[PDB]
Amino acid sequence: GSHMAALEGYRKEQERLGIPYDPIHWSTDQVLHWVVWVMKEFSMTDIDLTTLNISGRELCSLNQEDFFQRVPRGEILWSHLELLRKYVLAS
Repeated sequence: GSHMAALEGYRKEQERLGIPYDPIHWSTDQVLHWVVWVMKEFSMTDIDLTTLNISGRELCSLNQEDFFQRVPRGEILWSHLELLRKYVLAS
């Protein structure tokens, strides 16, 4: 996507905290800083946090399916996530 709304939202939250743009380098907290913050912008709220309580290498290494079983309603998350790792030239 080319939507800066979600991007500037979380990226303004990332550079201020050191949070990596690319999902694989996230630490367990930042993995869910993303899930909490980004569940906020689209008023998701009830997406499985405790099921994604892993590090970035775990998050980025699982296919959409492994996520969609843990939590199927997080399509919008991944969408912004593509845009994250795309729109930094990968951190």
